[PDB]
Formats: sequence, structure tokens, C-alpha cells
Amino acid sequence: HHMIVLFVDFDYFYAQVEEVLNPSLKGKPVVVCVFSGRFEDSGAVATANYEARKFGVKAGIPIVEAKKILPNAVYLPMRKEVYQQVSSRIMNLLREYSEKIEIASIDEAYLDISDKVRDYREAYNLGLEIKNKILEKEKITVTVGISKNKVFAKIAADMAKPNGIKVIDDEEVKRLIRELDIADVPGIGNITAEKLKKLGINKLVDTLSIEFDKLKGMIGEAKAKYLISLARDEYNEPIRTRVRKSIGRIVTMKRNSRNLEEIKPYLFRAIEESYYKLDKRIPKAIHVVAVTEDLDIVSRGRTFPHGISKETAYSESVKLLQKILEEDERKIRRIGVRFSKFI
DNA sequence: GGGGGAAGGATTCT
DNA sequence: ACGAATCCTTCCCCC
Ligand SMILES: Nc1nc2c(ncn2[C@H]2C[C@H](O)[C@@H](COP(=O)(O)OP(=O)(O)OP(=O)(O)O)O2)c(=O)[nH]1
Ligand SMILES: [Ca+2]
Ligand SMILES: [Ca+2]
Ligand SMILES: [Ca+2]
Ligand SMILES: [Ca+2]
Repeated sequence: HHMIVLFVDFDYFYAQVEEVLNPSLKGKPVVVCVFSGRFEDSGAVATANYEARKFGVKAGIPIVEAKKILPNAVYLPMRKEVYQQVSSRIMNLLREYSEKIEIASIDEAYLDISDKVRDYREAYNLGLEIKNKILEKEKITVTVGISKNKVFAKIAADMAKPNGIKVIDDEEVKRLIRELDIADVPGIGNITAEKLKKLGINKLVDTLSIEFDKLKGMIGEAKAKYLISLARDEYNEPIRTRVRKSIGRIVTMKRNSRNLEEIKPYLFRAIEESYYKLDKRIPKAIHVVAVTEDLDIVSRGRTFPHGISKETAYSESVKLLQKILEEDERKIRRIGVRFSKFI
């Protein structure tokens, strides 16, 4: 009659993996950190388990502030490659439940189980079978969301987290479209949430009382059509494979700088790691990205009529870096590169 | 008018 | 006080 989407989101992923790899951590507050090297505990928290998030320690806060709060918790350096491989294996399993699987991030995917189930009961049961299987195979708990479309599947999981499973039937979808704060709609951050308030829109439904063109004028057409769809209970994007369209590395310097020679080593380090990661991929475009001292972001790039060799990336990146320092007077704090337009 | 594409910045999100 | 997709606006070349 319509689509049946099942969304899967692993719980406090990075930290749970640290637990799996060292179960003696369970029960204790675990904090996976991103150490910037600027000083002792400079950096931010990538994520934390619930035992630590109930005290305010979470993704985003400085490491120093988290220690102010939980001086005795366990602080571990982020090990991105490890969580990715654990993630891949879990994605492979889900893959065994549908052909139409959309891997949205390192720890979440949507499955189109439209022709694997009939009605939500079976759907609900396919959920447990999945949770139970990932738990057994990898000992990772995950939350499951099930609804008529990706957006509501996602919302379903946010509401059941953690270690939960939830269904939002078409009847209930019609309540959310009236009761759900527009801000909690995926893809609607602070900037959009506030533009929406100023226009009197606090709930999805409200997007129906406003003139379309005004919406578009205030938050863009893409975002306007998006909200109106969900609002008209007509949203139906299909689950679909998504391949990486960009690869890059950005690093924080020990000190902010404008001296080309102090910045080069970091930039070159970024290019190295990036190329290593490109694997058998050849980019036609390169961008140099810089985070200025006032945590602002400037970038300069160029697209070549052919692929980019490492030597070409080294040379071109230095020129783009020079463009930045020239057109922007602020000191540079973070420097990096991003490659795209793969051949 | 429109199409096509490329830069650079804005937003979001995990 | 730390990697990546989508979208918006402007600028440009041109039939
Ligand atoms: N470096 C960095 N990584 C993040 C950040 N937020 C999330 N991540 C990465 C590592 C986290 O383990 C993974 C988390 O995905 P989610 O934020 O959706 O949930 P998490 O797994 O954090 O726990 P949860 O979904 O809230 O139960 O994504 C962030 O702000 N900075
Ligand atoms: Ca998660
Ligand atoms: Ca997630
Ligand atoms: Ca939000
Ligand atoms: Ca998130």
C-alpha cells in the first residue's frame, strides 16, 4: 500500500566499541576524545556512553569541561579506523535483510523491507531478529525505527534510544505532523529552526498556512518542499545506495599561524593521509580548507580537466593556501584538504 | 532569457 | 576550545 522503512542506529557507538574491546569498562563512564594537541587536554568529546551523558558529558563539549564534571571517568583517544571496521561488519549483516539498504553514516542505515514483511507486526519482529543478531554477533546494542518513510523511521529511533525499537504507524504519523516540534525534524538545525519561528512555524503542520514562496524565500526551496512534503504526509524518498563523494583530512596546528612554512607541514600531512585513504580513487578536484582563529572556515579549490597526482596536489594546495592567506587576514588555526570529483 | 558549470560559503549531523 | 553531504548565491560563457 506504501513503503515500510526500518532504520538502524547503533547506541553511543564509538564508546560502546571501546567497551566491547575492553568489557572491564562497562558500567563506568567512558569518554572518547579528540585530542587537538594544543595543550594537555585541548580538544572535544567525540561521544560518551550514557553513564557519562547523564552528567552532561557528551559529543561536542571540550575535554577540559568534561573532566571538570567527571574527573574520574575513563578518557580514551578516538580510534576511527577501528569503529569503521566494526561498522562495516554490522552493515554486512543488515545487508542480509534487504537489497535496498542505505548506509547513511558510520553507524546508521535504512532498510526497505517493503517486500520482506506485511504490516508492522512482522516489521516489528524483523526488528528484534536484527537487534538480537547484531547483539549476538558483535555484542553491540542498537535502536530500531520503523515507519512509512526514512524521516519517520529516523524519528522513531530518536524516540526509542537507547537499546530500543519503535514503530510509528500511519495513524500516529498524522499526530506527529501536528505535535512534533519542527525543530526535531531531521535536517532542521538551529539556523532553520529560528527562521521558522520568526515565520510562526513551530510544528510541521504550520508549513501549510504559509505562502509557499515565502517559505522558499526564507529557508530555500529544497528545504521548503521537504517540509511541505512531510507536512502533506507525502514524503517518499526511496532507500538508496550512496557512495563516498569526498575524502579529506584536516588538522589542528599547535599554534595559529600565517607563516606559510609553519603551515605547510600540517597541510602536507593532511594530503598524505588523504591520498592513502583515497585508495584506488583519482580525484579531479582539490580544496584547501582552513579554520581561522575565530573558528571560522575559509576554503579555496580548483577542478582539473584530469585526475590529480600527489605531486600536483602538493603544488596546487600550496597555491590555494597562499590565496587564503592573501584574501583573508585572520590567523589560521586548522588546516586541511578535501578531494572530490572522483574519476 | 535560459542552460551548464564552477567557486565559495551556509547548514546540518553525527 | 574535533569527516562529509546537500544546498544557496554569485559569477561566467554562451546560444
Ligand atoms: N568527532 C566527532 N564525532 C562525532 C560527533 N558526533 C557523533 N560523532 C560520531 C562518533 C559517535 O560515536 C557517532 C555517534 O552517532 P550518534 O551521534 O547518532 O549517536 P552516538 O553513537 O553518539 O549515541 P546515540 O545515537 O545518541 O545513542 O558518530 C561529533 O560531534 N564529533
Ligand atoms: Ca548512534
Ligand atoms: Ca547515528
Ligand atoms: Ca534539530
Ligand atoms: Ca547525532
